Amino acid sequence: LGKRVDYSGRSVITVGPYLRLHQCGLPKKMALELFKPFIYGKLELRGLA
Amino acid sequence: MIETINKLNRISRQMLQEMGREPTPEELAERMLMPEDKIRKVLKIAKEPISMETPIGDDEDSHLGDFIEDTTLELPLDS
Amino acid sequence: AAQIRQLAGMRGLMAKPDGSIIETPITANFREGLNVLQYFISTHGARKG
Amino acid sequence: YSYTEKKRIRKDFGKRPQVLDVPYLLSIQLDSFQKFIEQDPEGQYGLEAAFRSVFPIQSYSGNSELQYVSYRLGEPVFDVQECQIRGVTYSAPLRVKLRLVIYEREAPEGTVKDIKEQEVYMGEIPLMTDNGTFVINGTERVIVSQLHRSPGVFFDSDKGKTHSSGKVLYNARIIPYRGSWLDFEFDPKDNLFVRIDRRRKLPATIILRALNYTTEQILDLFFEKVIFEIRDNKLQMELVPERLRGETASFDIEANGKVYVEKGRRITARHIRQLEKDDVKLIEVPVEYIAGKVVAKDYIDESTGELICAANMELSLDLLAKLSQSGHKRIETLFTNDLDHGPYISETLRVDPTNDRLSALVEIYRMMRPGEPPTREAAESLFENLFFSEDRYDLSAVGRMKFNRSLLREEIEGSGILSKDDIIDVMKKLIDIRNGKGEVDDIDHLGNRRIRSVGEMAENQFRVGLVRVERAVKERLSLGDLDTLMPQDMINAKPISAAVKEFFGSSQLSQFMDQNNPLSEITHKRRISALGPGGLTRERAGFEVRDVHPTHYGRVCPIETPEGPNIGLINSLSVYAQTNEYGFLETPYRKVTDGVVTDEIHYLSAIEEGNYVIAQANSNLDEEGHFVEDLVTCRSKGESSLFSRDQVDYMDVSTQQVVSVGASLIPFLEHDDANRALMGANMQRQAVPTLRADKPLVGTGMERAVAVDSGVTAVAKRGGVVQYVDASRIVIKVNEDEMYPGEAGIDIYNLTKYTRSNQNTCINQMPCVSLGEPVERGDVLADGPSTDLGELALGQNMRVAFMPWNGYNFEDSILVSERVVQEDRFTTIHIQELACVSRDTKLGPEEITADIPNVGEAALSKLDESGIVYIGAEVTGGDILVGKVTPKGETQLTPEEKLLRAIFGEKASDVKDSSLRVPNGVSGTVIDVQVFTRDGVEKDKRALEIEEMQLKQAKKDLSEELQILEAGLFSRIRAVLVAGGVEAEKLDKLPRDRWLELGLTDEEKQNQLEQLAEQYDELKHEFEKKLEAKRRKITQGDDLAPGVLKIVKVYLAVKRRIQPGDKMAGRHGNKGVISKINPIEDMPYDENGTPVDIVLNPLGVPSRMNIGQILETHLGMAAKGIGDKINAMLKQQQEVAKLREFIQRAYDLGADVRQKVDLSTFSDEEVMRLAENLRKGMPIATPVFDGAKEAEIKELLKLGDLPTSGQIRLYDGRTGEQFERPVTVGYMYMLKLNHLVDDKMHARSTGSYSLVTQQPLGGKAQFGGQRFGEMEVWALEAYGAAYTLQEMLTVKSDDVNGRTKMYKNIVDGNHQMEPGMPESFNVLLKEIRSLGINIELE
Repeated sequence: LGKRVDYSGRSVITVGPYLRLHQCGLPKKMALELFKPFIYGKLELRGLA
Repeated sequence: MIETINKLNRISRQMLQEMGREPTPEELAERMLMPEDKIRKVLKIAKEPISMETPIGDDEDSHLGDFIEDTTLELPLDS
Repeated sequence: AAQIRQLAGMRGLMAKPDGSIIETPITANFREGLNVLQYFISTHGARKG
Repeated sequence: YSYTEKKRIRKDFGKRPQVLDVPYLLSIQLDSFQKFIEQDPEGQYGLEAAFRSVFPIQSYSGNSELQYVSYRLGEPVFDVQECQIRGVTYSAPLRVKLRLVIYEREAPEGTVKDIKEQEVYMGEIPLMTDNGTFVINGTERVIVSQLHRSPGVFFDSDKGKTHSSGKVLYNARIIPYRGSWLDFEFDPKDNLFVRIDRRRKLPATIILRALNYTTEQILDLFFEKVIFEIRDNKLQMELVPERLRGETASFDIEANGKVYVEKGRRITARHIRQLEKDDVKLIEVPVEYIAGKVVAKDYIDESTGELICAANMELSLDLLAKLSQSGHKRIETLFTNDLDHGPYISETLRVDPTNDRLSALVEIYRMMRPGEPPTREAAESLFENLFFSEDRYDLSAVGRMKFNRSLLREEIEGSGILSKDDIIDVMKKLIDIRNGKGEVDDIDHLGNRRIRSVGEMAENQFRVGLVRVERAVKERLSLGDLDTLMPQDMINAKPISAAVKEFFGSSQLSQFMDQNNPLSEITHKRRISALGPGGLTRERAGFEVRDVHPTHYGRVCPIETPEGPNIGLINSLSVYAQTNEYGFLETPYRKVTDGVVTDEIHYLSAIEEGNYVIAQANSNLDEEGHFVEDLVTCRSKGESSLFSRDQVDYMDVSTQQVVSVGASLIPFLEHDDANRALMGANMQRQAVPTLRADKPLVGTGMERAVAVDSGVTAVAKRGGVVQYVDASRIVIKVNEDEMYPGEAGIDIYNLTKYTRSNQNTCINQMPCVSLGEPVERGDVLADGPSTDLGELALGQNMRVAFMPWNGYNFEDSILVSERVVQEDRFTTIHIQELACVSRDTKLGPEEITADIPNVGEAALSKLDESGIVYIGAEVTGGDILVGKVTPKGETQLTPEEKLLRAIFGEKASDVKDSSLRVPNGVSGTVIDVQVFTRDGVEKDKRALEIEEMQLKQAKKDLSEELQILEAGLFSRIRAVLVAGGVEAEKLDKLPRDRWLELGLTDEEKQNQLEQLAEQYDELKHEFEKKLEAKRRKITQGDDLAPGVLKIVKVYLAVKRRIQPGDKMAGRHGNKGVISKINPIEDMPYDENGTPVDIVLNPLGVPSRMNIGQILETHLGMAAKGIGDKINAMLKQQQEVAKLREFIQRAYDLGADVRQKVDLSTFSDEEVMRLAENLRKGMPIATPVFDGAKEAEIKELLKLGDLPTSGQIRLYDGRTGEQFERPVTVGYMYMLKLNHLVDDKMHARSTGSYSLVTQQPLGGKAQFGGQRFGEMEVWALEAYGAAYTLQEMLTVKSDDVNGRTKMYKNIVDGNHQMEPGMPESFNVLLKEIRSLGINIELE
């Protein structure tokens, strides 16, 4: 029922006051390691890799 | 090999009582009249493997089994 | 209003561990300072909560 | 006063002068350990208590005897640094000389037949250092003191919810050190069922008939005897005055010839007084009056018959006629009442299962060990070894002291075995506490919770190890062959060392001591937990152990306790409370003699406090000892009320009595809530220092002692003059008054360099004293990792503004400037460990080489031919630190990779890229590369050069130590030579090597010269001995786990800055997360132009009731204004004598300052250094409950050229316009936490799965994502999200053939949901199929 899952990043909460209600912040390192299949697919579909 | 490792444990206890320090494999190998690599080989297979429900953490919320690496690895490379 | 009334004015009532109320409430407030006895009577109900 | 005080004079606001100073802050650890380890043969405590409670032993039928006489703990074979880096338990062999004698068979007492007095090593007990830490397996552990149940009797009262319609149960238990739990639990029918070790209930007469006493004896030994009389066949009663009291008159109670009462009359005190005054000789009673009063005698027929009525027989009219027919006039019946002495033991005797002694004893065997039918001797032996045996029951005159003090006795000395009258005493106290007469204690009282310290629990663990080796030696000794049987091999080292290593490092009491701060170390050593064996658990506890008692005043502090599940189980010790000889907690007090107080120290235990009155130290006190305000509030008998002057006998010694040492560091606790103080002290324990330890501006007065008492700093064992100070060592020259003739007069302090703690942070003993200045005894020489000049430097001090700025400080979050990292103020060294382990599998051992395939040359550019980085290599997150490849087996390749190997020259051989790289995101350098290896294994060039570097270090440092020691010894020799005579040419111009043989005329100075010469000869001997020990220690075979080739350890040291996401908190629990590193052009600023550094949230003040942080902020602004005045008067360099008046004016503003220090008695250079240290703020102390009121803070603001309102009209940085409201701005002295963002940010994307249920793991060191728990599943299903939940439990983590297909679909761009059979639902399916239950799908 309650299971560990991939693509789950443990991180603390900070304040983004310059954003919209549907918008949150994300670290570039955590989005780099977290979105790795999306990064590889977008790099292969664009021809850059 | 159970008999030889029991004799090795008894010789290690005797050298602990005669020295006080931790028993090196060299004195146990020369008292066992065996080569040292066989002594370290039967020392490697020392005891029962740590069961899966030992509290390796600070509380009773996460036991063992949540730390084992996968032998049949499926890396981003391998997938 | 209860937080402001206990901050600026005196504390109303605390919690004894047996379920009763301490017959000697805190006469002083937070800006004046709490005595070592009065901080103990406060931390009784605080640790109970 | 001393010399280290003169730099940064810590001005205090203490309005009451202290009598007793700060005691040793390692009391319950180090004093218990030295009570445990020292040669104390007369006291029978510590190791001697177990050694005299087990030994002497004997064999069967008097054939041999093993005795204990002349134990001696040997020298520790290692020191702290090599056992920290190696992973060996810091211990010494306990070589106890056991003397095994053999009894003579023909002699009645065997004196000497074979004296086997051989020194026998029995276990390796760990050694506690001067810091108070235990280095077990490399990690620096500290075992917390257990708050167990106090041994002896304990009376408990239920809180209801067990039996309805009232009728509360006053149960009582007997607690030994170990063994059985003799309980006395009542019943709704009030039968007082005896329970042993949480088993089923049994009647009380089962245990009372096993002491060979009959039923009439146990009836007479519990109640008074009311002798009824039959005078010439008329019913009378010889009434005692103690029986008829507080009852009703069932009949006309009259005298022998005078009428006194009628039927149904309420017998008040007037009737009792008239009866006791006129006559109580013989009162005639009706026949129905004794019917109800059960007889307590076994009255038989006096001529020849048997027992016509036994004890506890329900008397009737015909039974009374039979007693009048056969018997005597004297009838002893059981006194029946309801509130004075009820017939409860008769109700035990109405339901007894067995009456005989045998059956009775057996009736027990079935309750203890059911199923086995015992014999007589087996049940007797089980009763003896369960209740009255020294091998299974021990109290050692402390549990007996509690047993005598709680049952209204007077003896202090008692044997550990319970007596036959002790059960009678506890049952009489049970009847009295059920009848209302007497007071009952509770669980929350601190006289019922004792301190099981390190020494006592280690004594108990060594005791149960002694029971295990006793069970070994009892079957080893009674099997003959006692000629070749010297007692070394008979005492096996496996169970004793296994017990003392299972307790040290694996028990619930032993844990990782956070060595980030000295405050954390001294609050983890003074930490009173209640976990482990004997104590409670975090899940099986109630509100009684967590909510504090009025007896916790000064002994157990209510603040320092974690905010997790066990919020009250892990308590802590205060500063002045030490341990007792018994083990209870005592608070020191000053004695008051009818309103006249003195300055002596009187410790008071928790039980003896319950009948006294306790006055607090916050009352008004004059200079000779009186009460000023004529009416003070005091504590009495566990409550609080108003008291007079002459009624008080005890006075508290200081204002910081009730708080921990982690809580006494919290300033303005009188203006602080208890809600935020507990977690604020918890995260002050979790606080982590910086690169440069800045001076703590706002203090408490405890800062001058916590560094000296922690042990991590350079402590002054002998005081003198500074001779030479290096960055890694300090050499102080000891003066003549503290000089010993058996020493060299030089105390070199080998300062510990950058070693690893237990929380992945740095420990660096930075030298803080200057060259050429006197340092007296007990002062500081080198500040530790989080100290500064002997004062606790927990964090840094900077400008904090309690104002909102663009919503960044939204819900108590931190908004920092650029200068916290531009000036490197909040940057932090973090030393981790990464042991690249080369284990030996079947397919070849793991070599450590440099040629690694599938990697570039730039990644191997910072490596040698061995693959290890050079010292000082600035590695980045993702690079390889040690090239440790493994020889892999020939795994069967896919045909596409086989075609790829056939086309190109890519030939991947048995070498496999399994080198442990740097974790991503962790930058930094390397500080040390510890290499260890197995015996018989050759070394490469890197391990050889690291061993050569360690040998060069141990050579050069010891050679410089011997050189400066020789210089100090020859300086002492030169001082003796110029004290005796004077020769400016024969002594000084001649070289120092020919100084031992040169001597003057025979005098005591010449004898001291010869003593220093032979001491130098012993120094030359011990230098060679230490060089031989270093040769046999450095390049020795490092004993590691078997099957390992070589273990190399690295230490990454990152300058971890205050990144956005770091945890940073002040001193009042105002925690927060770094929202954004704001540029200093956007930060607000005052009219002087100083840009603020921290923008704090003022919204968290009225809800969390922490107004003391505002008082701290105003006092910090006043101290910083004084510091800017000092810096303005210092940079001009106008004069010095105006500063000696200005800082003296700044040191006296309160009603009565605790220290009346004057700057007129100081020198020019000392005042100049004091002002130079006062440039970086002003050190100002404030007590936790004797702190400064806002009037003195307003005077401090007036003296520092600041407004009286405290809030300064501020200017904005973003818009430049000044606000309509003045902004409270000042100094908070906030600290860097251990929950940094590089220890908190942790993600996971398809790496290192499990094998059991095919699950992703957890933890950052294990590289596993956060648990998507069941509450998140219910919330995601409450949204109605089906496709996300079908990914989050089936195709992202569960299905191994599903997540690979999902990865291949996302890589090729097809984001289509492809579900399938989950690979952990079939785990449950095969689990319940193997369980024996058929299940399948449709």
